[PDB]
Amino acid sequence: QLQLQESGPGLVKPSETLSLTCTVSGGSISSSNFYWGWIRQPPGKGLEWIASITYSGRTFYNPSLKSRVAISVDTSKNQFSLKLSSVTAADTAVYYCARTFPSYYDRSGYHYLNYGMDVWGQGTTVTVSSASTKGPSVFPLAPSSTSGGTAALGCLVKDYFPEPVTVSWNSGALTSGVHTFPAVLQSSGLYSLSSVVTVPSSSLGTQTYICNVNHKPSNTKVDKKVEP
Amino acid sequence: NFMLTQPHSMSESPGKTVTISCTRSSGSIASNYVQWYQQRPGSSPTTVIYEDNQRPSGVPDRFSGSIDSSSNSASLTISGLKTEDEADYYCQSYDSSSWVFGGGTKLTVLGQPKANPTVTLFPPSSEELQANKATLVCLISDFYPGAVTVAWKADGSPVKAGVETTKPSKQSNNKYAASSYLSLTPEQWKSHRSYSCQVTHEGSTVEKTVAPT
Amino acid sequence: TNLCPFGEVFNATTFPSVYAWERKRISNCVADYSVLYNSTSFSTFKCYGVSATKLNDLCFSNVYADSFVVKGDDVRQIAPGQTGVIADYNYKLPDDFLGCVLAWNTNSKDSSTSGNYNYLYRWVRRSKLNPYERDLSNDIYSPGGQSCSAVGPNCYNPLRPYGFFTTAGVGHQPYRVVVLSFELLNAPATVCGPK
Ligand SMILES: *[C@@H]1O[C@H](CO)[C@@H](O)[C@H](O)[C@H]1NC(C)=O
Ligand SMILES: *[C@@H]1O[C@H](CO)[C@@H](O)[C@H](O)[C@H]1NC(C)=O
Ligand SMILES: *[C@@H]1O[C@H](CO)[C@@H](O)[C@H](O)[C@H]1NC(C)=O
Repeated sequence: QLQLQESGPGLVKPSETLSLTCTVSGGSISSSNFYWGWIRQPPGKGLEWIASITYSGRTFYNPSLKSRVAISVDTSKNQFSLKLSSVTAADTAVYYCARTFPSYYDRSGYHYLNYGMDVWGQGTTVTVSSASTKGPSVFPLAPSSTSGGTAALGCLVKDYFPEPVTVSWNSGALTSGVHTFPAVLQSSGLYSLSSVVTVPSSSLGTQTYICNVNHKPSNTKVDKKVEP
Repeated sequence: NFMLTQPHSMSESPGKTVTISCTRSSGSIASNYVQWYQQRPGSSPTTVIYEDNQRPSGVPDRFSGSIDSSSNSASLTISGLKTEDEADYYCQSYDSSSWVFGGGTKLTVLGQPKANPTVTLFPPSSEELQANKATLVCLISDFYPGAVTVAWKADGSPVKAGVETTKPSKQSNNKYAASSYLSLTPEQWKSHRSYSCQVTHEGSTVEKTVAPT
Repeated sequence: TNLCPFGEVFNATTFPSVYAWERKRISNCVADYSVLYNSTSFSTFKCYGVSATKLNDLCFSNVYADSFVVKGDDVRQIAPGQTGVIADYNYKLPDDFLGCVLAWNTNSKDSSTSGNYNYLYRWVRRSKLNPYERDLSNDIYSPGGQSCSAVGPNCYNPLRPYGFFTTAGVGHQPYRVVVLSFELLNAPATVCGPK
């Protein structure tokens, strides 16, 4: 069971180089039966393939990105990497790393290789902008009137940039009733979202509720106690 | 360097059978392997068909792939259509020059029950007020179909500016979520008797009210 | 003179179930792989890390042949990297696999009007099989680690039969598979092509 994890800068200034790393586990990047590639998806749009590589260093590129693309493997860390130089706003996308279906020869001797994607990574959101990163202001949304045999309590994540943030509750120990709403993009160019959790009305006295906000592009974590 | 063309969207009732087609512009569709990828809202894509008709483990037996060279096209076919199959579907192939992706087909399952929204309205926190800021958070969940309008009120009179409202987005249960934020000064919050979020969906209206405390 | 016995692998009368797959080590003969790649009767013919087309020019230490029956939709799991019930629990190719995967439809031999239930597969185990591992056991599988004396709840028969019907769809039809694995160790070359 193979897993793939992208890591990247989150925000990158125009004309600079976007640098991304995919970390393989459950398999080795050294395995010469497979290729390994990068796919991107700008917000609102579909998919575009970038480049693929195998252990030797043999490489296939999208011809429209090739003069700006460098892809390498690092067998010493079980990783492969993508660099995309001179970024503009058209390179704002979610970037996905992936492993292809294995290369093989047919009965005639034709070599099928790098034709399609089999295991996908989770994606890494990349924003290209001149604006600076901004960590979030985290405020509690206390329970009050929270109508029912249950109660709603929340966590407001205000005025951050760029996307994304992740919210968990009680370090992941609480999953049921959790609803993280999509972010609003305000007129200032900053983002805000909220995360609520529906809890039992009786359990407000005994159980304490922390939302764990994480904003990786500004290297911030906030554990915010929410209290009656 | 060819292109592949997909319908922008596709609609079918549950239990019925639906087919998304993918038509190659030049060359033969049979010369190169065709893949199909499924993408739910918020998720990475998942491969559901490879090598025109091979189905990876975990994809239901109801998903099937096929090639039709007389129309130069490939086809994803979902039999016994379920609510859980609502997603975007992308075809993908390649030649010697590049991979080529379809533009994607939004698959809509029809006959879904109309559901009116639940609305939760929160006042500013004392922590936010005591930093000279005030935000009202209106959260709108579990509604179908995905079109609401939100109107804010100050003391029965409508509020024009300082309102930010998201566009409705698909949840995992195929109903929709939205949210709206009203920014106020701390004085505006206390100088009014109450503020209201008013959500209108399919002619009906759900209104919540919060007041200083 | 030393014609390698691929004909007794491929043209053998009976094949085994996939959970109880069978191995024939082949060495110390001369091989003619052109018997394989001349033919047009294979439905699956995939070679990884080596072309079929160039096999008559190579020399190998040991060639192994592994054989079993799967239903048609399960032939895709006999490939490097794949998962599913056959790869996880019955037969597993390694990631760095060198060899070929060869399959042909046998609905005329291995199906029936009433149903052929002779071919079994394992569907649950404690762990995934390692490459080229084999599980022949007839135990009751407990998910926790309890003793089970009868197949019950939380006491699982881990084996199920394919049911092969002659009128079935081609993905539910029986397919014989032969997996050819090639080694060439620091060992001297025992198997060679004609050239
Ligand atoms: C199996 O038999 C057929 C004819 O009966 C023959 O043509 C074929 O080459 C044989 N297979 C092998 C591997 O010798
Ligand atoms: C083939 O047969 C000859 C005759 O005995 C023998 O010397 C040789 O070792 C055999 N094997 C090969 C690979 O030539
Ligand atoms: C097919 O026949 C034999 C297979 O044993 C092989 O030696 C021969 O070269 C092949 N010829 C062609 C034309 O494929």
